[PDB]
Amino acid sequence: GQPTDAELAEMSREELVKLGGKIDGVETIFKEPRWPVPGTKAEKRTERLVAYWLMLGGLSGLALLLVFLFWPWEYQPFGSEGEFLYSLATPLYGLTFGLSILSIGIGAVLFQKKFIPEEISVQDRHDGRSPEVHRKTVAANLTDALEGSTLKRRKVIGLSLGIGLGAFGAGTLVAFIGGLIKNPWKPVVPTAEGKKAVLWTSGWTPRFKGETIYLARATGRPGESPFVKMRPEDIDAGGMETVFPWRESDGDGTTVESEHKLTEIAMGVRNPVMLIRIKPADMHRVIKRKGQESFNFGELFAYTKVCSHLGCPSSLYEQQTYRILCPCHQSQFDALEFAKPIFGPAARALAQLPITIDEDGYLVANGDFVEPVGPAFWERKS
Amino acid sequence: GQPTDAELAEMSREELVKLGGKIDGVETIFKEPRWPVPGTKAEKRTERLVAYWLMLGGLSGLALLLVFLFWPWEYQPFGSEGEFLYSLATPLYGLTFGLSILSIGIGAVLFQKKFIPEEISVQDRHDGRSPEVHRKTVAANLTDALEGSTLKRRKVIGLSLGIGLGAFGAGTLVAFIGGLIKNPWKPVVPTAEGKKAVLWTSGWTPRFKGETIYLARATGRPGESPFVKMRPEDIDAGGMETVFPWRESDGDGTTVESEHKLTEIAMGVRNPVMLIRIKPADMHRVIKRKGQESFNFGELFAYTKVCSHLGCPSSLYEQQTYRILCPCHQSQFDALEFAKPIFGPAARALAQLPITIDEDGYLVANGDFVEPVGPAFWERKS
Amino acid sequence: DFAKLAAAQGDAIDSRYHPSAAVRRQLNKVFPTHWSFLLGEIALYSFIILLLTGVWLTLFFDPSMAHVTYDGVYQPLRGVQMSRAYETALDISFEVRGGLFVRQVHHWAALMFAASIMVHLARIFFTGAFRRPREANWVIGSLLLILAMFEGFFGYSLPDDLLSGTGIRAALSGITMGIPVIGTWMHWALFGGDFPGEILIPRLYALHILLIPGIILALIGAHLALVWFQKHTQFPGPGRTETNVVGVRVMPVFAVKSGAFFAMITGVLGLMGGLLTINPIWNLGPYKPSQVSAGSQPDFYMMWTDGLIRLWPAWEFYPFGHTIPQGVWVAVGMGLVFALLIAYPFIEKKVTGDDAHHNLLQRPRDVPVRTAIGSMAIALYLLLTFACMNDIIALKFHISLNATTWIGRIGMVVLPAIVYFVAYRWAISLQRSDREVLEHGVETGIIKRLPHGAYVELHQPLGPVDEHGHPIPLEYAGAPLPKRMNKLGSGGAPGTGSFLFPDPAVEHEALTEAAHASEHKSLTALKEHQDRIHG
Amino acid sequence: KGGALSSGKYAPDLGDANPAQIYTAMLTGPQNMPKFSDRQLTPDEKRDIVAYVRESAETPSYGGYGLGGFGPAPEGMAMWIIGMVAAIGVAMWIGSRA
Ligand SMILES: CC(C)=CCC/C(C)=C/CC/C(C)=C\CC/C(C)=C/CC/C(C)=C/CC/C(C)=C/CC/C(C)=C\CC/C(C)=C/CC/C(C)=C/CC1=C(C)C(=O)c2ccccc2C1=O
Ligand SMILES: CCCCCCCCCCCCCCCC(=O)O[C@H](COC(=O)CCCCCCC[C@@H](C)CCCCCCCCC)COP(=O)(O)O[C@H]1[C@H](O)[C@H](O)[C@H](O)[C@@H](O)[C@@H]1O
Ligand SMILES: CCCCCCCCCCCCCCCC(=O)O[C@H](COC(=O)CCCCCCC[C@@H](C)CCCCCCCCC)COP(=O)(O)O[C@H]1[C@H](O)[C@H](O)[C@H](O)[C@@H](O)[C@@H]1O
Ligand SMILES: CCCCCCCCCCCCCCCC(=O)O[C@H](COC(=O)CCCCCCC[C@@H](C)CCCCCCCCC)COP(=O)(O)O[C@H]1[C@H](O)[C@H](O)[C@H](O)[C@@H](O)[C@@H]1O
Ligand SMILES: CCCCCCCCCCCCCCCC(=O)O[C@H](COC(=O)CCCCCCC[C@@H](C)CCCCCCCCC)COP(=O)(O)O[C@H]1[C@H](O)[C@H](O)[C@H](O)[C@@H](O)[C@@H]1O
Ligand SMILES: CCCCCCCCCCCCCCCC(=O)O[C@H](COC(=O)CCCCCCC[C@@H](C)CCCCCCCCC)COP(=O)(O)O[C@H]1[C@H](O)[C@H](O)[C@H](O)[C@@H](O)[C@@H]1O
Ligand code: HEM
Ligand code: FES
Ligand code: FES
Repeated sequence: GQPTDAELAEMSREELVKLGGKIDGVETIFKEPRWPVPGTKAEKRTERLVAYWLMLGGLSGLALLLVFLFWPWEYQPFGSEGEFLYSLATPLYGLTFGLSILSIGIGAVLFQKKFIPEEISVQDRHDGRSPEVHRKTVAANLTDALEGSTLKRRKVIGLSLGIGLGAFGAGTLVAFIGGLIKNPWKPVVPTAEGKKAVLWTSGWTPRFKGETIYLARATGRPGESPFVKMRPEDIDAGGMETVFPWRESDGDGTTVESEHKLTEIAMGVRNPVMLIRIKPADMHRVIKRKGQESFNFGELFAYTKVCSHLGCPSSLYEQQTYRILCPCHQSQFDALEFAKPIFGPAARALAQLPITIDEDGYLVANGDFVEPVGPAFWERKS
Repeated sequence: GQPTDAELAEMSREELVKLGGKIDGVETIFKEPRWPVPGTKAEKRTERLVAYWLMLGGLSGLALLLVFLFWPWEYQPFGSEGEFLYSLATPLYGLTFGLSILSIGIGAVLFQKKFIPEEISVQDRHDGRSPEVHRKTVAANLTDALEGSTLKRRKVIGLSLGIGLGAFGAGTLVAFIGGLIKNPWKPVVPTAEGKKAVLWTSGWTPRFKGETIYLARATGRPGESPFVKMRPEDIDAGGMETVFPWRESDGDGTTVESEHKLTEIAMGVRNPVMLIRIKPADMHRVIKRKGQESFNFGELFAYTKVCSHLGCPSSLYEQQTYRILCPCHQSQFDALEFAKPIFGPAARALAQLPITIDEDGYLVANGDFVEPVGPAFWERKS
Repeated sequence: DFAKLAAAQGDAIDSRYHPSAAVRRQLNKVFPTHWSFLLGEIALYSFIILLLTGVWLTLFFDPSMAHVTYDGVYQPLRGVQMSRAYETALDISFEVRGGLFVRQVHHWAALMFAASIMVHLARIFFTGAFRRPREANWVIGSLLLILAMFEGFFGYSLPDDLLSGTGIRAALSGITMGIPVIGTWMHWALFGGDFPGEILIPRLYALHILLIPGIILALIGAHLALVWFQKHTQFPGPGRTETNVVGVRVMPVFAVKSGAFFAMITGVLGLMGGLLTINPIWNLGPYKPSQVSAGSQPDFYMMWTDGLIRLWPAWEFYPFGHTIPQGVWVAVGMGLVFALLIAYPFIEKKVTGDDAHHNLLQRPRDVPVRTAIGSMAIALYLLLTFACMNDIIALKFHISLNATTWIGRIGMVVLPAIVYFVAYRWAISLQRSDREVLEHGVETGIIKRLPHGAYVELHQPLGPVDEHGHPIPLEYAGAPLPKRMNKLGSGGAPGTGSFLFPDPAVEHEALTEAAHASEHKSLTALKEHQDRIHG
Repeated sequence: KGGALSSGKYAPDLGDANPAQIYTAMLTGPQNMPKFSDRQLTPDEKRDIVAYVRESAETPSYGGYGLGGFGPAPEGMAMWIIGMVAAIGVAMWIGSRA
């Protein structure tokens, strides 16, 4: 009821705590200690119990220091003297770490749940609808900074500052975004027609006229000749095989002008084509689609690996049912007819690459895909 | 003197502003408007003046939008139709940007200095030494959370929580730092003696025994044969020439197993060596140092390019005074005697590489440096 | 020199500043001690771990797409082309001491983060902690969930291991191209080129160290400020009216249990960061766009997204010379659900009519259609997730893969209806189960009636009793009423001695009489405060 | 580890796979797998693949329990019932209920 300035040094300490509650809004009803009877040994036993938890935390932190400094971790490659010790280097790290700080935390909260005195302190809120002084005073102060500063009486500043901040916000916003906005339909890649954009252009497209684009596999050799030229006798009946658009120009990976025309093939998304060799007992089940009747080679089909929608490689292939299955969303495609989606979230025919054999009998592409090969987007299908 | 709850809706707005000052501590003595006489045209002229500044800001923001969207920027290479327009693309960007927001800012502050009413509001502070209630109440509340929670009476928790947090802090701190701490003196690089550490090992060191380490120049060709083998007839009298430790193994840059044993030479710090060809009228001024009398080749000296202290390449060389000058701190070295610092912040002889000619007459290194070649550190000079 | 120097430095702090007012306002603030009010703290307490690990992961990770041969220690990847993001993520895994552990506890802290955000959203949804005063807090927490989801997706895609490289190809480049008008434009703005455009991984590293976690830290700061100053909500109970917060204060109790709960969350994350592998990127490969897994599934907080791709049944449109693909729908659909998850409190403020300042919570049985709409959303999430591991479910639990994605494709249409029915009537029957514990007592063991053969359950009443076999039936008050006399003071006095040896009997009498008197004093003080509120 | 396939069929785990069975598995493809022939993959390459799978399904999971081999779905389900159930259990042991 008063600030109590002179009688406060005489005031007891728990009365000062209740005075702080009263001056803040709280009352600590029922703040009683956990062990009101002294000298009992249940208190002493829970004392040494929380001491056991905190001492386990300290011992496991010291264990972290020891098994972090002094441990035979290194990537010892495989089955050898010292591989099982690396197999539980990180689990020993995590055991000591989690056990240390979890024992310290369970010790601190067991100290809260056994020795810190329980309280139910109720705090009187003042939430919602600030009193009649503060609302109207802030309203008067803001309307004095708006009405007294003589805006809303000068029309020309009131609109010219708006036009200024708006035009500068448009210029600064386009200065943020203008470095990002690339045109996807700027003609970038050289093609036989000229310069086409990137979505209508895989690496399967010819550059000038009919050039030998060999359907080369990727023998996964570390660097030296990763793309070996392909024959039809390599793939046999009921076989998926992944081909890439290698050329006679970008040869082996033994020159630095190669391995960048050559890893470009391995990094370009719309490059991989699976080379299906349908078992010839199942060539009467095939029905081709339009403009695509001669895109076989006997029983060699070349369907792309990048699927119909959302562009994952559909590198699952089922012979004896003839379904190109994708992994990312599990959308089947019919390998027999043309890669129409049998089932899945796809709705478009996965693209087919034409095949011929070269002089000397090597599998080459008979031109480009007739449709854009990757996932769908706006500018398509006309 | 009272909250004034009922008489506050009748209260005027500037009286509410002064009430907010009184309830916060402020008094707005002298808050008078800038234009107390109305209908004057000096007010109207400064109105249209700050309108001119804000309209210039809006016009220059619109100019930013125009010269950012519609401008012939691109890196047009050199002197050609369209190079001068790129030469002031970024200055036009900055002119429109800075002029726009600077005109808006000078308009807003001229609106402050011409129309917003000037005030000298004095705010009564309450700084320093919070009153007798708050100090002792917070002290009582913290000592009730320390004395009432029954720490400083339980010795075993009071030390075991300390040992727990300390051991876990040591383990977690070493888990932060332990990924960073590498041993610089782990033997890494293969050398003729065996495996030496990296500071005692440039690329000038022999790998097994005396091997031909050719003092090859760097003809700065983009990739194809960047290091051409060297003869003494190439460099002539009074000539600095930068040599690198090329070998017969890592040949031209036309293979991917090269250009990584070959750009390793161009990226290693302690590799560059200047090849001094002293004019032979000035060979009587030379005085060699210990273990280094036969490290010439007639008049070919090979001093390193990485300097004595703080490791910048000392690639400035003065014939007719014979001083290897470094650029980063301007420390001279005497090219005549041995690269002793004539003047500068260096105190150590810049290292000298031994020279012989190979069979077929090509400049090769006659071994390693006798001292560690780069900048100084702890483990040196014994 | 330990308390005198504390007093001297405290008077120095009170001399320089004047903090003690606005410190006493802080450490007398009351937080309620319900357990669910710790759940969102996990979303805080793992997030700090995500900085304390994540900063450590910044000073070893090198984002690039410059193609490097490995030439390191890991033997099944030697001489293989890899992006330098993947190469230095392999270096975090295998070179640096305790590196695989810090990146694993970082990924597990990301999982506990994006899962505790969902657990805490379930808390504040079903308990009704989002109406009138705290609806902006719901909005910034919902945006914080969105940023958590997108930022974690930028996270495990930041090394381009191909299990997540095909996740970028599916989600971030198949759906982004699959947007009708400005789809390809925002794709080629996001990547700067094609899908392995050379400035994707550094842009994700830029958005993923600072640019999204800066917004996440700003929203967590403003978010905990909205929880702090605007007082915390509470369940209604004994002494819990609309305009007070009962519980423990910050300084003696809540700070200790909050720091200890931070330490135990860090303990759970450390134990499961060591003992359990996560994202084994060396078992995975470098991202090359011609090779996939079979799983190819994202992290779980985003498995509802492309599971929604896996279940949306291939509906594409073809206007005059163009194509709307499937990926538009989920780009609508993720824009749909978020627009229902941000703007829900305004939705049911319009529907119900809750124009009142609510501070007391409502128990999730007390609000059956909102709990049932919520359980529709929970089970729809569980369906879209549990048909995103469609692949490995049909692998292990031997089901046709087509069959389980049809199970999902029908389940997202009929299982929210089933779980709405079960949830609504189950909430009403949970109401009726603790509205018969008031009209009757609390159930116990059976006595027979003496002169005839009957069987009464011997109900123990909760309030005042009348002169006969029925009490005065209490009214409901939004409280959890106890349904076991077990949880009342019945038989709750074991031996106080030890687990093996008893204490002497006078010490047992002193302890149980003191603890009984303290519990009696607790309910006495709370009951007289409750009478002080109304009387 | 295994993977799902189209209509009921599935790829099996390669852990319980004799190396000669792995070579003759890719050499003559039984059910729905392509027969990676003697000319499609050379015997150097096929010996090389069976070198990989007998030291990928045999090497231990470096750095903890291997929650399967495929990553994020077992890591999610072991986040919930191992990590998050323990987190909520700690949160209900610490806080009370009312
Ligand atoms: C609360 C609810 C979401 C209402 C919001 C309002 C609603 C109307 C907004 C619109 C939403 C509708 C239209 C579409 C649904 C889409 C969905 C909501 C996406 C948003 C993301 C987020 C909000 C998801 C919901 C929250 C989440 C499911 C709560 C967790 C469930 C419960 C309540 C927490 C306790 C569970 C805890 C104790 C562990 C128990 C163990 C059980 C088995 C965990 C279940 C489980 C889960 C939940 C996994 O995510 C998971 C992921 C990967 C592998 C396995 C699992 C798994 O087993
Ligand atoms: C976050 C706020 C979102 C606001 C979005 C709306 C604001 C749009 C303002 C941008 C206007 C245009 C800015 C200047 C651009 C311009 O002049 O547009 C030319 C041709 O476009 C056009 O007319 C079409 C313009 C219509 C814009 C379409 C895109 C709108 C949105 C939806 C795209 C999303 C962007 C934000 C999301 C990305 C997230 C990132 C984390 C590009 O031809 P190009 O030949 O590629 O030139 C290249 C140089 O531009 C380029 O910087 C340079 O890098 C060179 O690459 C150069 O080639
Ligand atoms: C600032 C506003 C916000 C919009 C932001 C983005 C808009 C930027 C427009 C700037 C360019 C305007 C036309 C010139 C740019 C240009 O020429 O291309 C267009 C590239 O614009 C696009 O990306 C998107 C729009 C396409 C034009 C019309 C789209 C709007 C209307 C038609 C759709 C609504 C009505 C239809 C149904 C609506 C929904 C459902 C009913 C169309 O692609 P495309 O038609 O495939 O042509 C190919 C050559 O690119 C390439 O060289 C060549 O190789 C060609 O073969 C071909 O591939
Ligand atoms: C910010 C707080 C600063 C506190 C600094 C003082 C705290 C020091 C705690 C660290 C103790 C040692 C941790 C474990 C380390 C250990 O076992 O020490 C071995 C041999 O060292 C030793 O005994 C000497 C240990 C004495 C430490 C000397 C360094 C102290 C300070 C001053 C260095 C500054 C660090 C902070 C500044 C850097 C700023 C960064 C932004 C390394 O042989 P090595 O063969 O290279 O093994 C490599 C794996 O260590 C390695 O992780 C792995 O990456 C492999 O490279 C592997 O080769
Ligand atoms: C936790 C405490 C905080 C300290 C953090 C760092 C201390 C880590 C010590 C761990 C290594 C223990 C020494 C044995 C391991 C070891 O040998 O590595 C030492 C590399 O330790 C160093 O960096 C600095 C200390 C080296 C010797 C002791 C330095 C202090 C004493 C000796 C001087 C103080 C008073 C002197 C004057 C007062 C000055 C006041 C500032 C010495 O190498 P070094 O002596 O140069 O021999 C080379 C082989 O390395 C290489 O293989 C081989 O090629 C050799 O030829 C040679 O190059
Ligand atoms: C204490 C001191 C510190 C020591 C470190 C402790 C940390 C553990 C790491 C230490 C190394 C142990 C990991 C071994 C290495 C390892 O990866 O663990 C494999 C996984 O295998 C299995 O599952 C069988 C294991 C069954 C045991 C119980 C399962 C664990 C449960 C509890 C996990 C809970 C998950 C959540 C349940 C969801 C709830 C649903 C309602 C088991 O290897 P193995 O059995 O021999 O053979 C594999 C073939 O399982 C494998 O099909 C074959 O394909 C090969 O991988 C082969 O190597
Ligand atoms: C906002 C909460 C965050 C979440 C949910 C999150 C999530 C993730 C995830 C899931 C990963 C993949 C880890 C792996 O599997 O290797 C990751 C990686 C990473 N995190 Fe974060 N993160 C967050 C914040 C941060 C912050 C604040 C930083 C740095 C200050 C950071 C630094 C990194 C880095 C550099 C990586 C890549 C290195 C690597 O993946 O090995 N993260 N993050
Ligand atoms: S990603 Fe393969 S079809 Fe959707
Ligand atoms: S910079 Fe060359 S001597 Fe210091």
